[PDB]
This record gives sequence, structure tokens and C-alpha cells, in this order.
Amino acid sequence: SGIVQQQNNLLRAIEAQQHLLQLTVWGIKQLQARSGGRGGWMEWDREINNYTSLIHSLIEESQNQQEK
Amino acid sequence: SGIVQQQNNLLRAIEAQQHLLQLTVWGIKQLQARSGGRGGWMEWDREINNYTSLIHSLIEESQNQQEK
Amino acid sequence: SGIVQQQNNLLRAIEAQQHLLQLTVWGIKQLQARSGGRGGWMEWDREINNYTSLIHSLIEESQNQQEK
Repeated sequence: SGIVQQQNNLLRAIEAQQHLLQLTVWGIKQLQARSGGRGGWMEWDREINNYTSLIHSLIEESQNQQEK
Repeated sequence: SGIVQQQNNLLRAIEAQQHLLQLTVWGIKQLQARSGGRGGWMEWDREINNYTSLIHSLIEESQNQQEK
Repeated sequence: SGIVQQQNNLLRAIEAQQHLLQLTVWGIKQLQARSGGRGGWMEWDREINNYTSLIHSLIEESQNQQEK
């Protein structure tokens, strides 16, 4: 036990930052789509989903797990 | 009270990460501008500003509020 | 001493987020390369390397420095 608001203000930033990134990925994807299909990036897309999924879960296990 | 350097090293990362993102958003924006105007993304731009603004403020309220 | 798992779950997010960003930067770079060379962005590239390098090091000094 020690310092919790600073930990919640930091977590609240990561989350917001997570949203920011998802907007960029979208902006990037759409620009790619401009050429013709984004079939060459499955591994890029899958890589994105992989980490985003790990982060969302990392955030959720951090919010519901700290109440002391 | 407990562990502060690790909290400052993490905050210092979010901040730096904030800068990284703003460079990407710029890189993305300019590439969009290449076609012809970015008038269709106001909501995208506004969404960006919205979170970036929440994060900057979240960071500042975290720096000046922890001195114990 | 106080709260460590929440600090490790947050650090684990920044790291994963670091990877996410590096994928976006790549996606952005390649799209730029499409036109013809990315020689005008050295300062953009150098700016990226600069912060990414500060973040990696900030993360590493945070992992090996907290064992209490």
C-alpha cells in the first residue's frame, strides 16, 4: 500500500493512449486500402490485434485488481 | 508511500510515448493531405485532440501531484 | 514498498504499446517510401529513434531496478 492516485492517473493515460493508437492504425489501414486490398498485411494486422488484445486484458486485470 | 522511481520511470515513458504518437499522427496526416484536403477527418482530428489533451493533463496532474 | 503487480501490469502494457507503435511507424514509413525515397524525413526518423531509444532504456532500468 502506497500511492494509488498516481497509479490510476498513469493507467488512465495508457488507456487513452490505447485509443489514440487504434485511431492511428485505422488511419494507416485506410491509406493502405487506397492502393488495392490489404491482403499482404495479415501478419501486420494479426500482430496489431495480438498486442492490443494483450494490452486491453492487461488494463482490465489492473483495474479490477488493486482494490485494497 | 512506496516505490517512486519506478513510477517516475514509467511516467517518463508515457510522456516520451506521447511524443512518439504525435509524430506518427503528423506522418499520417501529411500522407492524407497528399490526396486533397483532410476535411473528411475532422472527427478523426477532434478525436485525436480529445485524447491527447486528456493525456497531457493526466500527465501534468501526475507530476505536480505526488511530492510527499 | 506497496503495490507491485499493478506496477508490473502497467509496465507490461507500456512495453506492448511500444511494440504496437513500432509497427505503426513501419506501416507509415513504407507508405511514404511508395512515393520515392524517404530522404526528407531524416529528422522525423531521428526523432523516432531518439524517443524509442529513451523508452526502451527507461523500461529496462525499470525492470532490473525494483527487486525489493
